[PDB]
Amino acid sequence: SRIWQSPRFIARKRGFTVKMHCYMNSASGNVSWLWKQEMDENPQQLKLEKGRMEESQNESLATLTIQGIRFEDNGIYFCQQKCNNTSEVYQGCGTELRVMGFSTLAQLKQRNTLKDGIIMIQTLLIILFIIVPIFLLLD
Amino acid sequence: GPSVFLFPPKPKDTLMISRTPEVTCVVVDVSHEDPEVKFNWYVDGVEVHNAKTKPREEQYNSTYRVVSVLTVLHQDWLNGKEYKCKVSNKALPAPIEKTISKAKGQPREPQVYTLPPSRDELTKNQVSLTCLVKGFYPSDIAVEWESNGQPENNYKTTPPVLDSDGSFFLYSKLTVDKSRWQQGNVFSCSVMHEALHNHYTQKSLSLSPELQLEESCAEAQDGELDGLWTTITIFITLFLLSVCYSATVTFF
Amino acid sequence: GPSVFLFPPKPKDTLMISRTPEVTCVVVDVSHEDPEVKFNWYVDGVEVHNAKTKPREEQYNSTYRVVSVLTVLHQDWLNGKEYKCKVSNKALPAPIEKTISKAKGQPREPQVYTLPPSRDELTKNQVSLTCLVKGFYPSDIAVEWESNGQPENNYKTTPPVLDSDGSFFLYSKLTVDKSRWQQGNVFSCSVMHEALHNHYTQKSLSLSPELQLEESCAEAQDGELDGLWTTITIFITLFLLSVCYSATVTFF
Amino acid sequence: LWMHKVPASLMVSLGEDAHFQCPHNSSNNANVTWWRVLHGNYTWPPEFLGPGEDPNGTLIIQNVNKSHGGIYVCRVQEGNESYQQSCGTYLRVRQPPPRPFLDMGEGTKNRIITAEGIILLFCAVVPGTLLLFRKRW
Repeated sequence: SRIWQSPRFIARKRGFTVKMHCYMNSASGNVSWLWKQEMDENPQQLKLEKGRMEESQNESLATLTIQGIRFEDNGIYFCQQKCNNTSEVYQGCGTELRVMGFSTLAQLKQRNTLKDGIIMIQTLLIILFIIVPIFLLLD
Repeated sequence: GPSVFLFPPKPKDTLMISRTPEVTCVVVDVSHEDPEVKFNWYVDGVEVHNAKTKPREEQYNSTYRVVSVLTVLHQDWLNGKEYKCKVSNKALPAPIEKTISKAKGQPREPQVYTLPPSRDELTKNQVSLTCLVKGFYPSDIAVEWESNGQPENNYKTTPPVLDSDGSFFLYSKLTVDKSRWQQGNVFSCSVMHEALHNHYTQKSLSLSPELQLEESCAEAQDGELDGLWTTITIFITLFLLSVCYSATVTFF
Repeated sequence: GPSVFLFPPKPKDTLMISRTPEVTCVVVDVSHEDPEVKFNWYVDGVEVHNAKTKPREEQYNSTYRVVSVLTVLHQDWLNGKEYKCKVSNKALPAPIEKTISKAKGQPREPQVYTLPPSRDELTKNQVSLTCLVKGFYPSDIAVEWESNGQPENNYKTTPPVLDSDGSFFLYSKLTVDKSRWQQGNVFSCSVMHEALHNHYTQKSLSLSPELQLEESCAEAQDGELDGLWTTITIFITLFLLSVCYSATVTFF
Repeated sequence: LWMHKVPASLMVSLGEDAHFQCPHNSSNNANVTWWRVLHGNYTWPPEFLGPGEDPNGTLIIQNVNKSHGGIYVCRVQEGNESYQQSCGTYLRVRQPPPRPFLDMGEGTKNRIITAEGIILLFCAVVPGTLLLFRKRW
């Protein structure tokens, strides 16, 4: 309630663009962004890949833009403002991203049974081509 | 010549115990020849003697202003006793009587609704927060605003407006910056009326969490990933036919 | 002792061009001895002669009541011409004259925001729609409501309340049944003032019903597409090499 | 503070339960209530659910069907001061877990297949050679 981030949960598909916001009054310190993942305990400083992630700032709003999202972007992201007066770090609530796909839940079972059938069918021939011709030679 | 007005207590002094209500008897337009003012304070016929008289003052057009104050009790006003101020003047040929009391009827309690800003108002530099209070009787009420336990001052209230069925309503408006609402601060409307529970209530107003979801996958299906698998199971089929056919001729 | 009053036009007559404004001078309390009442109208000093007068009748407290009516032009009232009634009787020592006109100042124009019902009120039978109108000057406004081209009638409206910087605001409350709000009808607040463009504006309000939260679109896996463009070329070259070897063996 | 220690979503299948918790740092004389936020527009106030159950203030929803999705919030007020409020937890009802298949991996299937077809051809050709030079010898 001096910082305020929005939203609380995003769910886009693969390949699209997301934006995140943080409402503060930018005459007190500078906002920095942080990333916590499923396997973390304390959030870390975020490394910005050039040409894919941007980070911009008005007089009353800070913004993070991520373009072309994929599976290794899933996580929970925070803005943080350090005051010029009391040195009390204030932190926002936290936005969560989850990257989705295009198919439905009935078409995923299809390609799973397809890939398992392909891999088993061409395991059997490799066995048979090393059982059969040696069995012919041993008489 | 002189005029007499009689004024009731405040709508808030009778609702709390750490304040003091009082009724007021005011006589204006007293000439310079007869500045003698005679008061009598009757309560239900019985005349009491603990009022207080303030001294006069000189107006523009040679007139005076006399103020008489009587303190009352908190539960004597809330029942319907009648108050009489009697002014006798040597100039006026007859004494003057005025009476006040509380409006008669069965009380009803109000209903309080806070309302957030319009979405077309968020392109300005100041926004308006609204509190609607409806369905009460009599028309005595008190409405205040605050935030973080400290009061806010930039608000206004309309008069009570008579409704279609013998009751009243009003609204109140607070103006704040766009910065303070957009950053997550919480604001409270506080109401005091006599038919409420312990004479008080509060309601709050602020901003809420959100979601952002994506549409649907039940009509259109896929195709930047199904096309690769349908063009890669084909060459599996042709390849396995050719290599098993090449293994056929070595048997015979 | 007759009493003289003077009354300005209605704020909807002075804004459209198919109605007719008029100002009205009223003289009441004529006693039972003098039936001769003489009126004299003045528009900027020049006496006019297109006035109109209705005959008298006997009143409640043994008096009479006379009404005189004068019609004006639309662009005379919206520019500030003073209007003077002059009253002459026989028992009265002096004529009685009054002047009225429009209030003076730079005009402003109002903003119109419509508000949906509070969501706690959907446990009742009727609901309340709200139109805030703020920021105008002078305080001569007209507000109405409608739905499907037909006019509503169950609305109330506060008096204009003076704001912090010298302009005005008001609210209007419309009460409809819950059945008609829930089904997605469209309701409209219509406003007329002298500083809007062609003296008219509207705003609308509707429900636009609820969502689904479907959850039918299949979260992403870590290695879905990883080298699938490579492994078409492998089954191409493996297929062609298989055809070459099968041809060379089947040749003999 | 404690407002940030609460998760941001919760996956429940149809029929199970849901546990929601409010871990504050006030000294045993606070007052905890639970509130629910809906999706859409024109949507203020929230909806009052109830108080807490144990001495820790836990909310338990039993036999969850699809009319329960939304954001759930708790508020802690101590007497007559102004409240605190947590940041939210979105309850999403996804009936399936990820539909389990017969094997391991996901991006180590695409390379077993293509690292296996080459072994099929090269393991197919030279037995056709070796069965000739054995019998012709």
